[PDB]
Amino acid sequence: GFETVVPAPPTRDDELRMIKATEEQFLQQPRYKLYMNEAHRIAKMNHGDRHNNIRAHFWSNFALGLLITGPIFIIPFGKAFRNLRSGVPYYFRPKYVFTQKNQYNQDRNWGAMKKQIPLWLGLSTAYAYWFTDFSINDDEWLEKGKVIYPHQTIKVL
Amino acid sequence: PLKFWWGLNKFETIQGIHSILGNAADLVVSTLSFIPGVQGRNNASYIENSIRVTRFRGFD
Amino acid sequence: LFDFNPSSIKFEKYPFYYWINSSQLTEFNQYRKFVIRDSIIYSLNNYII
Amino acid sequence: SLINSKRFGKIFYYFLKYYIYDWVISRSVKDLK
Amino acid sequence: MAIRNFVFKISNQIQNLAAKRSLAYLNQIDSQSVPSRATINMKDQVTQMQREIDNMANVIRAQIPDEDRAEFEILKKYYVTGQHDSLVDPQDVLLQLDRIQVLKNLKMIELNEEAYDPELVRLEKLKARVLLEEEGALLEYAH
Amino acid sequence: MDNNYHFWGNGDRQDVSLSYEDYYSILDCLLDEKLSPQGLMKFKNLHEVSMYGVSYVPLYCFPVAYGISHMLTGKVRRGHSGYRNLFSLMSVVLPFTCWYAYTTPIPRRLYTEIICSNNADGAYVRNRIKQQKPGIWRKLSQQLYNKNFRFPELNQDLTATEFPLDYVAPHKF
Amino acid sequence: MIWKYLQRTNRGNIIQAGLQHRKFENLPFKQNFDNLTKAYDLRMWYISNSPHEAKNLEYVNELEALHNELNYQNSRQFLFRTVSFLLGWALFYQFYELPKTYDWQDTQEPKHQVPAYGDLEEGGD
Amino acid sequence: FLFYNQQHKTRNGYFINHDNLMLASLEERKKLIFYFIANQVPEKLDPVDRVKFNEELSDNLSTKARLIGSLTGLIGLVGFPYISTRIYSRPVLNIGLSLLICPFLYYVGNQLTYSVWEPKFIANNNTVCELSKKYNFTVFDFAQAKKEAHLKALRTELV
Amino acid sequence: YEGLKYETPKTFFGRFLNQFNIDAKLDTLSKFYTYQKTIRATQAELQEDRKSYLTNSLLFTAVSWFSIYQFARKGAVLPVLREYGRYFGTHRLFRQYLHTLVLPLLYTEYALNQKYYTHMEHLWTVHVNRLNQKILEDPLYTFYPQELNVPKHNIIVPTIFRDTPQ
Amino acid sequence: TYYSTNKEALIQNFEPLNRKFTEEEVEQFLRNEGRSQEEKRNWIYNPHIHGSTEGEWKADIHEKFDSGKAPWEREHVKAKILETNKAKIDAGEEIQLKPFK
Amino acid sequence: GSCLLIFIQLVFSGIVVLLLDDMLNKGYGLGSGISLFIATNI
Repeated sequence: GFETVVPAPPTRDDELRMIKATEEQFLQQPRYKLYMNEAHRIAKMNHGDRHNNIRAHFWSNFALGLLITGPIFIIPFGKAFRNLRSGVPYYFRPKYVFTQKNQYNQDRNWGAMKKQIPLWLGLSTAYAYWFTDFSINDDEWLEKGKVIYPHQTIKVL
Repeated sequence: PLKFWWGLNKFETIQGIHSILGNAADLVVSTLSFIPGVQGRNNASYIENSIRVTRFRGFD
Repeated sequence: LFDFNPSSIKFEKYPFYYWINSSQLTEFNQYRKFVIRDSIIYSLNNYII
Repeated sequence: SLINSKRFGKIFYYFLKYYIYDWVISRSVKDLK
Repeated sequence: MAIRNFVFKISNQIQNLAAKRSLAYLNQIDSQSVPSRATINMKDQVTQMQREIDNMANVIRAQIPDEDRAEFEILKKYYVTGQHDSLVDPQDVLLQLDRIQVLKNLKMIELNEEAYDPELVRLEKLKARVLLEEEGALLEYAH
Repeated sequence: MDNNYHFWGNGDRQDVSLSYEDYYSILDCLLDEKLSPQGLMKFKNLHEVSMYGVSYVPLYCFPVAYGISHMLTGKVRRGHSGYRNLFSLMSVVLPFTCWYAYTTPIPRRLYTEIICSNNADGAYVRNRIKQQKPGIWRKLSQQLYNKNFRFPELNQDLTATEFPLDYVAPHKF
Repeated sequence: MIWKYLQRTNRGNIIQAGLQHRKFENLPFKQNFDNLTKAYDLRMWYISNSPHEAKNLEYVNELEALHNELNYQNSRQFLFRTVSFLLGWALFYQFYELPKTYDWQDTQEPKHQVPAYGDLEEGGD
Repeated sequence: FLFYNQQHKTRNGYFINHDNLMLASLEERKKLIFYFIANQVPEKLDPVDRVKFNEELSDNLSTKARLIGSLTGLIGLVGFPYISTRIYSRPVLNIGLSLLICPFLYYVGNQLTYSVWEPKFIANNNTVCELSKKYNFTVFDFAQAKKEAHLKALRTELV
Repeated sequence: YEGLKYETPKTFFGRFLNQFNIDAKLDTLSKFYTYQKTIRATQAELQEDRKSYLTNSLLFTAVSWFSIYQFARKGAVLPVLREYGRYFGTHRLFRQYLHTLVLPLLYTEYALNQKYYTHMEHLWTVHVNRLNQKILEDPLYTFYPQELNVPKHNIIVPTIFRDTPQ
Repeated sequence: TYYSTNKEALIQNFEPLNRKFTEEEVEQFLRNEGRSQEEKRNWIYNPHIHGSTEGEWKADIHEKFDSGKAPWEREHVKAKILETNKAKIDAGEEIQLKPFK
Repeated sequence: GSCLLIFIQLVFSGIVVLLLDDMLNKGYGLGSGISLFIATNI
């Protein structure tokens, strides 16, 4: 935990170079990114970028998960609603509303969907969290919260 | 030329074949350890296990 | 269910066996005022010889 | 005991015994070299 | 005795199930005669497979040159039943293939090769190669 | 296998396994003044991971408690009509399943770093558990020795000139 | 290729399932919960899919009778299982060695047990 | 792959890296580092030590592997004629079959005898232990030797 | 004490032969480190476990013998063993009595050895290590009797209070 | 032509280190954690932990860290290299000081 | 990318790997052309 040499207070030329670097770094902020002017702003922005990156990957995997969880799990799961454990084909057991299941397999298909759509989404979310990588934004010791100043990013003259 | 089966080592099936043969030979040696002059196989040594299990690790 | 499981057998007859007092085997990093406790432990272990 | 001695020397090919000795025994101390 | 009776009840049910599995196709006890059809279905598949192989050969028998047909047949036969029979010699199958190849080359000689001395040389060599009545010393003196 | 093996709240099979009850008891016998800023960071990361985990454990155990409560009522599913018996049996059985889960050790990289680190923080934690939590350290010493960890604080220490402070359970040398 | 087993839906997922005849062939010689449930399911499925009102009303009466009998069987199951559960609970806590070695710091509040602000709680300065 | 030669990747301790050293004891780490350096970068040793290590390795791993591969290749030559009849001989075909079988069996036998005897040679050899104590290499020496070995392999591929 | 090394047996036969020295080893420890807390606790626990297991085995033997005698008086002999032996022709009743007396004792001895074999191996290894290092001093957790302890000096006189010059 | 030139440069100008790292070099490597990147380290002299005198210690520190001079470029280190590896010096092998980069 | 991690697994640094990684890519591509040229001839 040593220390570095502290330079003497900057002259007017160094102050002007610092101001130029700060204003140039100010000009680079996209107008659709609403981060206020503060010490941690740049750091936050960096964090945000990484977060957004992760987000994209996640959603891709989520979509992919849905595909991979379509025919492999949920459809074979829906194979279990054809018959009851007694061998008699599926029939409607009404809870409170005695809905008229006049269409062909309205009862069986609706029960299968009620127990399949949540399963589909849950398995897709599990796939997305299992396969996407959060490593770029992970900071075990929280060392990436250090303040980065705009004039330190850009070198002028 | 003649030496390309060595390059065939990248396939996991070939590595598994080599592992099976090596473990079988280790069993043969261990059962024959009563004869003087053969060291045998020791399972309490880190070096032997590390050499066995990391031979194909990181292959490129 | 299907692997090594630590045993729960212990010494269940010797009095105050698990009132362990400070020594080089415990590095003396305990609560400061536990020194009194140590004395008590010492005395107790001299009562049961 | 008697059966084991007969089977070990007769059923197995003579080359395997040559192979086993050659493979176990080191090059320097090998008789045939 | 109760344990033995329970074990025998389990054994009786197991044996009934085992006989049902291995003899369901004979009887119509099962509704709609399902399992029987299954076994019949299997036979169909098996038959189809064999027929398929034969049909493939027919296709190849119509696209190879006429000189090669016999050779293919030999190979075809060895792929069907020759390999599985331990009394058939692959060495003799190869020898027969070599003889047929020599005969094919001899026929190729008769395609107007127009080589005066090589015609006689190759004819004598092929006659003595397949062990005909012609002697090797005959062509040796001819040379 | 997983793409997040770097995560501190994650772990593999052969990591140090501590149940939540053991973790809280271990926390009950430590002081933050005796730990370096890195050890405090490890403990804080473990704290957030473990607060989420203790929140989530009843959710994990709910399917098993639901099934057992259903099987206690009988072989009739009176959904929306057997809710009273189902949830009384649930309020009884779900605590039992959560008891089994919370007494079940789970492996974690933070568990294996806090206990098995070779710096001063690891020695401090090991000795503190050894003296203030003799039973927890008995189980933990058995587990660590089984995992090819060689520390002076272990009861199974064949290089020591001082007698063990507890009963050494049988194990394969 | 991929569409054959990814887009071409299976036959079973579309048509109505048929009766599983394997589960009605060898039935035990008992009026147990399994047989009563099979009869109830058969009649309920029939009245759910049959245009014949006479058989439907006969099956309605028989379904009410089966509902009563299945309630009786479930009462027996509930009694046996819950009594076994309660007895096992009591026996477990009878044989279990309850840990009484928990920390007692929560009961002790030395600032409140002996009021640290004594003689100052009443306004005095 | 076919483009490059990979017989050196899984032989003579080329596969040793820092993971083999992190879990090893101090003495075991020294032995492993010395073995890797001696097999891959012999220039770091005195010439007499190089000769001693080559002699100790040859009669145990290198020449033994060569002999085992030769024997296993001879196993694949029970009949050299292979396909052969009175009507026609197949010299080129038999030569091709030999060049396809014997190198394969040689490779299998060599890899086997390296997979069996190399760990025991590293862990149970007196010459290796004595020379490791004599040299006492460090982790920096191992890192430099790893770089040098990779660069030498690259140079050999280039030439 | 001269440098001999004690190695725990690794062979199954060696371990089986060595498990009969357990009690003997403890005696030696009880004569080297009599007041060591771990040695005393091991002695107390081994004694109480021996007493409990012996009482349980004797109760099992008494119940078994009582049952065999009472049921054999009515001709109900449990068909556990062969009737008239094989070599000496002893009867099933006698062999059942012998087994119900002996096998519980063998199981008790096996369980007692299983519990304390590793513990006694660790204790003896520590003893041998501190003998090899020529450490004849008493161990850490040694609590002497009253006659061997040092009395605590009660008379502590605080120093005279004097004003600080600064 | 970049590949050909780089291959020629590598083949011509690459040799193995040919020596074991000396004690001084290893100690310098272990102390290279004291090097600071992008900003010079403020070296403070404590006579009870560094010894010598302030001027001599600061000169040695400037030689070791600030100047950028490598351990193998020090005269005493070179002498140690040429002494501890004289067996390789014999039989016509020349020791390489700076590892290839 | 993958080669960068592979060569950093061996003792190396990110900057040095790129110089070494480029040579192997150039060498492998040259062999691929040689294999492609051989296929055209035969």
